[PDB]
Amino acid sequence: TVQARQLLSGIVQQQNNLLRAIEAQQHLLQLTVWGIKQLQARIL
Amino acid sequence: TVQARQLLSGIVQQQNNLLRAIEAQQHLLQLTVWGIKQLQARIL
Amino acid sequence: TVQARQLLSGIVQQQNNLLRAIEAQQHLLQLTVWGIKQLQARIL
Amino acid sequence: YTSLIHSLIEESQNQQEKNEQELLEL
Amino acid sequence: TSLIHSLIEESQNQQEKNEQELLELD
Amino acid sequence: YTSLIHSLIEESQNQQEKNEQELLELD
Repeated sequence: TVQARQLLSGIVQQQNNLLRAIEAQQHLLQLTVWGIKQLQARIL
Repeated sequence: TVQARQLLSGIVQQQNNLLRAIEAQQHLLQLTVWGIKQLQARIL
Repeated sequence: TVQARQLLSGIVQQQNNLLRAIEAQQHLLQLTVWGIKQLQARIL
Repeated sequence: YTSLIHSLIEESQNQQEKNEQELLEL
Repeated sequence: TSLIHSLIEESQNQQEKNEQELLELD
Repeated sequence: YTSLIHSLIEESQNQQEKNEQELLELD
């Protein structure tokens, strides 16, 4: 039904939301991995 | 279809589960960001 | 052929994909936190 | 990146409430 | 981390349930 | 881990495009 397809569209949009969120988190996490390695190299 | 109602409920719940997990990981990443900033200030 | 079936199957597959990506990100994140906690405790 | 992530999570949170409401309404 | 570990545990159980339901639906 | 995550993300990107295609075809 139109109603069911509205929900399915919402679910697919939500998955795109979550995917984009984790992609952006991966970019930030790459920057933090680099930062801690740079600081560890300076000390240890 | 109504046969898929239980699957659909579980799909929506699984999105809740994944959202909550990503939110929690985001807050831990924010902590990691500031931990590296303070370490950089102290080291450099 | 139930018309929403192929979308539903792909949504379930996508939740598997996202869960596996979040689990892998958590390993890298906990390694980053450990490195931060280890540097904090080791620096004089 | 932090602002990009926060905006996506905020949108995801609203979408989750909407999806849960729409599911209940079926 | 403990909050995250518990959420992933719940997600893994739910994923198994959904996959069982999808197979039974097919 | 970084390469492993990138591979998982890319698989998710492919699946997302497929689901969106199936959604439009369902509509």
